[PDB]
This record gives sequence, structure tokens and C-alpha cells, in this order.
Amino acid sequence: KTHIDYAYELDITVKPDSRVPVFNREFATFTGAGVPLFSLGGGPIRYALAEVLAKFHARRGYYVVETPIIASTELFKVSGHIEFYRNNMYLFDIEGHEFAVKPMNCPYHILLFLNEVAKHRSKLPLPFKVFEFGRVHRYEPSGSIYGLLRVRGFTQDDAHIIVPGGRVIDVVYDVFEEMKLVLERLFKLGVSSETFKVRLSMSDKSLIGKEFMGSKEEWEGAEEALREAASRINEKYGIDIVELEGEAAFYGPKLDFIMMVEESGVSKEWQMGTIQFDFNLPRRFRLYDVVREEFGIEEVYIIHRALLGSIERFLGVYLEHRRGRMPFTLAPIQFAVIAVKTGGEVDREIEDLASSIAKGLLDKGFRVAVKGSSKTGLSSDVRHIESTAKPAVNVFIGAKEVREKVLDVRVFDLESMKRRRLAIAYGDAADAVENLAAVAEELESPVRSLSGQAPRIPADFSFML
Amino acid sequence: KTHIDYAYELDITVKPDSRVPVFNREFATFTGAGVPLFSLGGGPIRYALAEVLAKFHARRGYYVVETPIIASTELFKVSGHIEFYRNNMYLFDIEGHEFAVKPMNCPYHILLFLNEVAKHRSKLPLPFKVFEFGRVHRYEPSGSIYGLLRVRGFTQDDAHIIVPGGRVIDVVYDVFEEMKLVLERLFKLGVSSETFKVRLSMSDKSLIGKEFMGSKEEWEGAEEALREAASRINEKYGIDIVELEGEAAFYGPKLDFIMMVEESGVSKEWQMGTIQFDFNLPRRFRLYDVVREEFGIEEVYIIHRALLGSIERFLGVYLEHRRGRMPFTLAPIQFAVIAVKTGGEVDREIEDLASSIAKGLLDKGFRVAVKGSSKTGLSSDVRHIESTAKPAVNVFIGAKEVREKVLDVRVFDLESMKRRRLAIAYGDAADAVENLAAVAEELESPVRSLSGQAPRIPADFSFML
Ligand SMILES: [Zn+2]
Ligand SMILES: [Zn+2]
Repeated sequence: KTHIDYAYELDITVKPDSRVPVFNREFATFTGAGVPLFSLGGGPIRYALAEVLAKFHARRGYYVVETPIIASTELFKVSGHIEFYRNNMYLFDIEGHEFAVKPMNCPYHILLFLNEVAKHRSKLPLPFKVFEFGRVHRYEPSGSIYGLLRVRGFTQDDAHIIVPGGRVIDVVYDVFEEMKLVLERLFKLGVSSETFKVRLSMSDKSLIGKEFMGSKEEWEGAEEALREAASRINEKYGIDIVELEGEAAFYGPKLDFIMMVEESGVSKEWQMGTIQFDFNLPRRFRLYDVVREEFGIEEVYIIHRALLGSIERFLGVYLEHRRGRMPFTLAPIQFAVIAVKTGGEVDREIEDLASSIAKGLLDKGFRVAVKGSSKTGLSSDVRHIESTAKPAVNVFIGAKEVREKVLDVRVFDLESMKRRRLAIAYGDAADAVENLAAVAEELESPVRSLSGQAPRIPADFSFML
Repeated sequence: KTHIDYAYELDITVKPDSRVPVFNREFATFTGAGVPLFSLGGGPIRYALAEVLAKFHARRGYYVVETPIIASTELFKVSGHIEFYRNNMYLFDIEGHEFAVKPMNCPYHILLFLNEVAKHRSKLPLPFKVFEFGRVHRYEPSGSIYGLLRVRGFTQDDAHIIVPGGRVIDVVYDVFEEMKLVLERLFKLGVSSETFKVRLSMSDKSLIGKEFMGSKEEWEGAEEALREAASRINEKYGIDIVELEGEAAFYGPKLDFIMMVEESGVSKEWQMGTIQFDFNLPRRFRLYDVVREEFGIEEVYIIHRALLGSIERFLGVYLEHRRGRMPFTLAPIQFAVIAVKTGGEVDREIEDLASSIAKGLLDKGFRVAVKGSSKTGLSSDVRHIESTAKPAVNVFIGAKEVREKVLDVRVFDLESMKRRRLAIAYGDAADAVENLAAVAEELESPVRSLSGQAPRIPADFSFML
């Protein structure tokens, strides 16, 4: 099982080689290869993620923005390079004039900086930090396309930071803290000396002025910022730091976030976001001038960062590493309510309790699937549900639950990779719903600390079970 | 003053003819005409709107989805028409194969329907209702472009509904109820017999089979559904109904939502969303077959609906009709905290109170701007703020507020178009923040009823004042 299987099973995406009813042709012969089509299970995950990541960044001091999806190629001519980059871009014509489907957000984010400088000059605080849940498109050859990992259109948790020399170490370190918070609290992935690695890619000093552009002062200023931040990371968590001479991009040095994971029992890297310094953009958009003239600042840095990276790619690796198991906030189905019918008259109270709990949870904003089952069918109903829908929380309602007034409630424990059984007492349906909602609130609690609010985007996904 | 002015002043968008610092060229010579660039004030409005509209639709029973931005033109060949529509589309090549930047969501939404039918057949409920905050691009000539009203890329509160004959009247009526809820609760616009009109556009029966496609049964079934729903609307609200023979689109009849507004003192229409029946799509995507074969249903309807329509367009007209005044949830600046310094030692308590209230509101997730002012400067500081930033709530902190322990708090009343003064007692900073937060919660209350949660996307916009 790959993410491709898990994505189809949880109904996060449409499978490109599934046949369209009545047409019998693959969905991909309508949509194009490499264009992931998110489905009904995937919709709420995408809104929820945007919402959490936007609020998380706003609480950490980033200005959240949404930038256009197309642009004149003048925009990408000014940024560079552009005889090269042209080749990864989808271009088109309006009306003689050349336009592109945006392959990156950076130029737009710098325009927004430039617009605020123009209106407010030095009243604008620095560091200036702008975040976007941004939608980018790039040329990928048909043979390069693979599931959700390499695609033609995808989303990034993209940010740009314009930071003076005196605050740059703290900003780098903070982004690391951001990565760690999102991993631990949204995804329930532990970040520590045993699971995480930071990789620095630096210049070769002999080649500054040629394969690495810019001046020595630039490179040393940035490389030292990455070494100091990395040194604080290592001191606080014992996370190990790797440094590669001559691996930087031509426009500045960088840091990569790497999770260490294991098969089965193979040790592997799972590469995530990045902190990329840029010496090209501040020249091409005259940022050095602007910051010197308006703020009197001579040492400033420009930085691209993503915590997850490509969101599709992150979700893909995540589906595989976690075998389809989503954190509660992002689970297509949050509560699966399972009525275990017996044949007898107790079925009426079972069916009323299940139905009422189901409506109550939906009113509270949860994603809920009701499944009718039986004592003899239960075993194979559950097996089907666990192998496919993987609901975050199963609630079993049988004769026993009705007579004892205790729900049988099974939350999936992401660390142990096992269900854990809770016995939740209730007086009546209303009260069962309150108590289930309380459990959910405990499961949403880490996300509330990132973003203030856990998103409730309700749905009745009964038809999936 | 047009929306173009209000949008620039509230920092919702970048003005295309503003000059880029240091370059002195217009922003538009980088971006392209007709491509609205939302700015820092506009970012949180866009996330907030997506979030509220998505949750509102999920609570009303729509499945929320996000569909790709590009697609093979096979997708638009199957839907029609396509020698015609080709001309409004941005097209491009991958790798020999023709692709388009999506001009509409409909084909994608039908693929998602078809995908669920394939996996779950008749377990899928009907009506099937899918909602998307969707991003669409269309060719518009340079002379057609105007502000936010006619643009090249824009967003819709788009939905598709596949409804059997027996439930179609209720669905039409419900969409109307949706329009009314969003207007009244998100936008604080009254919808009644004095302010609202519903326009039906129908076939000419003599031309069914020619300028209006489909069969008589189709048209009569749909036109009666619109007349019955309209008749219920009129009975419940006395809203007047207008019916035009021969104005329907070639593929089915429709209903348009129209607000009646006034200058100055001219009566004008403000056209909003639509309910469009479609007889073409169910043929082109073989939906009639699919619904008959899988559900045994012979009478079914396919419907496109938007409540706002183009979101950019709606926001534009809104900015003009309300002279820049946003509802609290959508206001770029939610609380403006204004320290009225005196020169004396009381300035220390004024500055500490303002500062603490400001940090406290930010922690609660609000968008906050602090302005330092003086007794002599106040008058012209406020005038500048009211003419430009238009904060939802002004909080004045002067010597008097400190000595009496009562804040001077001015909420803008959207109906009367005037500030209204509240006297809010406090014991200390913490308590002032609780009491301000309570006022905000009262202002967020109508949005909580649409969507369960009012979005808090915080920002420090001090630099704007
Ligand atoms: Zn970038
Ligand atoms: Zn449509």
C-alpha cells in the first residue's frame, strides 16, 4: 500500500486510473496526468489545513496573504533568470502579452513588501514576514509524475522574511521552532535527537563571485546566521547538525529539515521544508537600496521558508509513514457511529441512540459516518472500516451500551498505532454527545495551541461506510 | 470615491497605477492588467471569507471541495461547446497536449459526483450538493477590465446540486434562504420586500428544440420549480417576483438575486448570485443515464448556484454601497487602540494601558492597530483614521479613561452609518481585554450562527495608522 492507495481509500483524492461510470475511461483522460483531484474526503482536510496554517502563522507574527495565480512574465523577467526558468513554466498569451501560471509566490510577496514601503515607509516593522497557503504550477514531464509526490500543481506553506542583520539568528531559530510546533501538534510526530536532523548547504568560498553569486560579506553573514541558529538548536535538543561545503544554491546558503524514519527496519530520510537565503532578489527588486534608503539598514537578509514544503508531498509521505492514520482534526471521518443490531426489540433504542448521537455530533461541527451493523456482521464490518475508512474515533452502540449506559469508544493512538478503548458514561443522548464532544476537544487541544481555534467543518459521510 | 479608492485605503488591494518604489513604474507593469493583487489588509479577509463560507455550506449540507486550477481541454470538450468557449479561455501546451486554466468548476464537481457514484452507487444521498470557494480565470479584453468588478481571475461561492424531481422546489427555496442568511448575518444587509427582488428568466416555448435546448418536459419541470419556490418566497416575505419570457440561457431557466439600493436618491439594482438549471451537462456527462441506472430516478435536475457570485465583484459593490465600512469579522483592522497623550505623567499609565489592551486583544486573535495621539492632535488623527483605515471599533484611552476606569469605545453602526459610543468599565488591563472581547463576541454572533466559529486571524496593523 502506497499513499496512492490510502488517498483513494480515505477518499482524499480521485484515482487517475479509476474508470468514469458509463464512459469507461480513466479520470485522467479528462483531467491530465499530474493534476491531483481532491475528493469529498479531501475537501475538508484542505480547508482545515489552510485555516490552521494561516492562523498559526498569524499568531507567530506573519502577515497572511493570498496572491494571484497568473502574472505577466515581466514579473518573472525582473526576478530572473529567465531564459532558464522559462522552461518550467506554463505560458500563455493575452492579447499579444506574455503571461504565466505562477510557479512561485516570491515576486508577488516582494511586491507586497514594496507596496507597504511606499505607503508607510519606515513605520513598517522589520523583520517583515509574509505567509501564504500558495498554489503553484510547474512543468513536469509525464515520466516524472508520481502520485502526490511529484505533480504539476501543488500547494506550499510558503513565507518570505526580510530581516536585518541584528535579528537574523533569532528568525532562523524561530522558523525551526515553527517546524517543530507544526509537526508535534498538528501531525503528532515527535521531533528529537533520535528522529530529526538539520542539513546546512553552504558555498565554496573559492567560487563566490562565480558559481555562487554575491559578495563574501553576504555569504559569511548568512552562513554564520545558519551556524549560530543550528548551534542553538543542537544545544537545546541535541539534534544533530550536518554541514555540506559547496552545496548551497547559486543565490545563497540554506538549511533543510529532515525527519529520520524507519521501516522494517530500514533507516530513511524524509525531507521537509527549508530556510533559503537569497542574494539575487534583493538586487533584482532593489531591496538593498530600499532598506538602506528608507530604514538606514545596511545589513539585511531575504529568506524563503516552508515548514512542510509541498503540502501534497508532505501529505503523501505522511499517509505512508502513518499507514493512512490522520490526526483527528484532519481525519476525513471524525466519529464513526456503529449501531450493532441484535434482531430483538432493543434495536429500537440502539437505532435511536446512534441516530441522535450522530445528529448531535454533526450539529457540533464534526464529520460523522453512521454504519448499521449486527452482532454477527460486526467483525467483518470493522475490518472493512479499519482497512479503508480509518475513522479517527469509533463509537460502538449495542444492546450492552444501551443497558449499561456506557458507550464503547475507540480512539486511534497514533504513537502506538492501536485503538484505545474508553468507557464513556451517559445519562441520555444529549449527554453522550457532550461527553463525546469533550473527548474531541482533548484531541483538538494541540491544534488549539497552534491556531487558537480547531476547525470544525462538518460532513455526513455515512455513505462511505 | 469608488471601491478602487476604498480598497487601496483599507489596504485590501494594491492599486495598479501606484508607482513601485525605486523602479518608478506602476505595479500593473509587473502584474498585468485585470489581475487584482490583494494586499496585507486583504489577506485575512480572504481567509476569513473562505472559512465562513465553507463552514456555512458544510452546516447546510454541502460537501466542501477544492478542485484543481488547470485541466486538460478534454474536460471542457466533454462539457461543451467548445469552439465557442475556447475563446474565453487561457490555453497552454504540455507536451503536445492542450490544457486550460479553469474558467469554471462545474466539470470538476461532476467528476466528483461520478467518482462517488462509482464507489458507493446508490448509497450516495440525493440531493448531492457540492460547494467550492473556487478560483476561475477568463479572457477579458483590456478595455473591459474595471476595478474588482470585471477582472481576469476571480473567486466564486460556487455550488452544484443534483436533485430529484421530488425535492427540487425545496432545494431552490433553500438556496434563497442561504442567500438571505449570508446577506443579513455576514454582511448586515437587510433582505425584505423593500430591498430585494427575484428575477426569473424562462424559455420561449416556441423555441424549445432550437434556441433553447432540451425537451418540453425538462423546461416545464424546471420553470414550475422556479415558480413554486418564487411563490413561497413571495408569500413568506412579500418579495416581489419578476418573470421574463425568452430570457433563459440556451441550457435552462434561471433565477437571479437582486438587491434594490439607493443613492442620492436614485433607485438601482445590485445583481448577486443565481440559480441556473442545466440541460446540457446531464447529457454531456451522461448524468440522466447514471441516475436512472443507479438510483432508478427519471426526473432529476442539475443546478449551478452562487449566493454572492464573483466575490471580488460583490466586495467591490459592497465597498461602494457601504463607503468602506466592513462588518467586524471582515474588517482589516478590528480594534484601533488610540492613546491620547497629555504631556504629563499620566502618559505612563495611558501608554501602559493601551499597550496591554493591544497585546491582550492580539492574544485573543483580533486584528489590532495602536495609534499614539495627543489632546491637540486627536481631532485630525481621528479624521485621518475615519477617512482611510475605518477600523471596526475605536478604543480611546486618555487621562479621563485612566482616572475613571471606563473606556471610551466606539463601534461603527452599519445601519445608521455612525459610530456609537459605549462606556466599558474595567478594573485593570486584563479585565478591559475581557470586556472588549465580549463586545467583539456580540459583533461576531451573527457569523457564529452561519458557521459555528467566527474566524480570528490576528494581525498588528499599527503601521497603517
Ligand atoms: Zn520564495
Ligand atoms: Zn457551474
